[PDB]
Amino acid sequence: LKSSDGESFEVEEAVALESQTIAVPLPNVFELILAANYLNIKNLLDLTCQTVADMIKGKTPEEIRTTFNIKNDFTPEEEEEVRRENQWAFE
Amino acid sequence: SFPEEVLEHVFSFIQLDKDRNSVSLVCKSWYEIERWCRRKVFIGNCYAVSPATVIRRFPKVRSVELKGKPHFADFNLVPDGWGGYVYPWIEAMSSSYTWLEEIRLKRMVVTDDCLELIAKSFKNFKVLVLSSCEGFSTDGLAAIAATCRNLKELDLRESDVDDVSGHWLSHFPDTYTSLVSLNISCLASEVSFSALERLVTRCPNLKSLKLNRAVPLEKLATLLQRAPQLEELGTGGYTAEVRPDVYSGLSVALSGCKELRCLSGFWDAVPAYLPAVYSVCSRLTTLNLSYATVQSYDLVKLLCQCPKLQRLWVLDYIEDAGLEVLASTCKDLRELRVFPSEPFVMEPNVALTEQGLVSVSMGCPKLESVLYFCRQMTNAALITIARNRPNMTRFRLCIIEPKAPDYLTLEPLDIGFGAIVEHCKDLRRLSLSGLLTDKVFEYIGTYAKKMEMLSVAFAGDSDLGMHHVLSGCDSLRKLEIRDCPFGDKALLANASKLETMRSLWMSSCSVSFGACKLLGQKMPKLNVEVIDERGAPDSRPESCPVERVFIYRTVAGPRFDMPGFVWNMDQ
Ligand SMILES: O=P(O)(O)O[C@H]1[C@H](OP(=O)(O)O)[C@@H](OP(=O)(O)O)[C@H](OP(=O)(O)O)[C@@H](OP(=O)(O)O)[C@H]1OP(=O)(O)O
Ligand SMILES: O=C(O)Cc1c[nH]c2ccccc12
Repeated sequence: LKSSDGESFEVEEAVALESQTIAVPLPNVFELILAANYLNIKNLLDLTCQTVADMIKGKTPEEIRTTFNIKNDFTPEEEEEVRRENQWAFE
Repeated sequence: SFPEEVLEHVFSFIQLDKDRNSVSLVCKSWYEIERWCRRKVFIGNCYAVSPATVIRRFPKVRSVELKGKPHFADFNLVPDGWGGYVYPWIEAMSSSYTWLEEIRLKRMVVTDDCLELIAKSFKNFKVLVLSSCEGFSTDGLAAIAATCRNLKELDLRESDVDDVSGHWLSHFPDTYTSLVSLNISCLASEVSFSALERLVTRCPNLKSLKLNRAVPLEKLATLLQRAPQLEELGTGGYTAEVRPDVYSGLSVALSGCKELRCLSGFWDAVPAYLPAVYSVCSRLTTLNLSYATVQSYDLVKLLCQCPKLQRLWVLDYIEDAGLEVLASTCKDLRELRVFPSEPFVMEPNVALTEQGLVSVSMGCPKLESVLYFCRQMTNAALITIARNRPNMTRFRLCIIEPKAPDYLTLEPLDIGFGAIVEHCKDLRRLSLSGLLTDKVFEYIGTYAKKMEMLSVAFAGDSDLGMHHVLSGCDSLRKLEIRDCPFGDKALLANASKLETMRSLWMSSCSVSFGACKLLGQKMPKLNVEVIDERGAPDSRPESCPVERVFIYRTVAGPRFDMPGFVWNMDQ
């Protein structure tokens, strides 16, 4: 297995077939998550994704976007309409 | 911060409604990914939103839950025909949610047409819960049994079914084996016993079986031998000639059910046959002895065997002496409901008082949910309960006589309930009774900051009492009130509070038609519904109190299926 920075890695068939992608140049290897996904390693992807989901659960919109560095692209009215529907109808 | 594939996968791990709603509001992108992978939708008020809105926002739903009539419908205070029709929901979904798996309805009107449409549109249909629904018959049950090849749950709890005939069950075909949970306890019509026995036998994943009274005690052992993997059993009838061979067949069959945790049914229960249930006792976590009119010592014999019990529903036949035993033996008890035998008799038929609830509060450190029907109460007993159980989350106390004061001091129960809301900081539900002035509500407004649900009957002096509640109760979602001297003033003074709540119900109070009109004018996002069976509210002076008013926020606007005795106040 060759990485994106020209480096070379010695693994066995067992370890290497855990990647459905591999199953060798890997020019694309939160960075972990991108790696699980690109290499199609199912458990690692589950494990990384559940970890990220935990960073979300129980948090408000503002904090979720605080932690992941996301900016609010809802106009005030849009955010009003969605929160109201969310709360009046779906909660 | 990831490709769309990754976020969707992150979201699969988020199934709570509230967390899903928070993610939908982090940005337009998350809004989009989350709409499309949302599996379940909970609609606590079916008139709060239209089917079309739900279906277009959340196109891939496999599970929906809907609730119709408000709670006071259980107390017969919502006239027939009011609404809660699920048909439009199922029609909209019929063409959109081809892959739908679960429908859970509570207090809706469900008709045989609904059931046939469900059966025929949803091939992967697995779960039908009809909780306190009405409008359908065993014919509609027949359509589900014949057609839903994948069905895993048919749960009919407390529904009113038109009991045309018990033949519907024999429409499950012989190829059908997927049943996990069957609750036919509300059905009066006798099912074919051999059809039932053949169904239990061919269904290896059956985990919950709740029978009707028409399955007699002598047939129970036969079914149990066919389902030794059962975790919940609701018995049929529990009466028979007292015979060794009958008692021992039952004993062996039940003790062959090693996974049994929950027992219910017990209609017509004879004390001689209760012991068959004893081998199961030590692992039981739920016991529902509500239909069993056996006496206190008999209940005590059973309850001594139940160290793991977490939930008890009993009749007041338990008495205080029984509750004292419960408090000793059942250290893991989380929930106690004690129902009245003879509620239409004012003098006590049983020795069940405040002291039974006091014992339980002292002895059961995990007790957090109470429904208790008794005839007398004191402020002293309520204060002791609140001090012992600061962990209480649901406290529902019904003193049979309206407006009964503390029986030792003759004072209102303001102070005792004040102590409950003061000491139980995570109290999310309260219902009140006994003599109560505006002062209790002042305590409630001041302390009950976590309370989500409040039921009130025959209580308070003036609008200041309702005002305290609307003004102070930060987490309020449902307020239901009957027969209280609460009128126009608190309702209009606190109008915008009502947009933070699921609903407000008031019946037999002093809310005038004029107030109702005004509130409808002021608050167009509210449906303000006058429910009055005396004819047009116009034919009486504006100042005249309406029979009932039901108020609820909605994004759908005035509803399309009001009957002749219901008026919406929107302009
Ligand atoms: O969360 P809500 O929509 O306010 O529903 C509540 C909640 O039931 P859910 O399990 O559907 O959340 C109560 O349950 P608990 O929190 O006490 O476990 C339940 O009370 P019961 O335990 O008596 O079933 C009550 O039902 P009800 O009002 O008939 O007593 C019901 O409120 P709804 O009346 O709005 O369904
Ligand atoms: O909560 C219950 O079911 C019992 C109860 C106690 N006080 C009440 C006032 C109004 C409606 C119901 C109740």
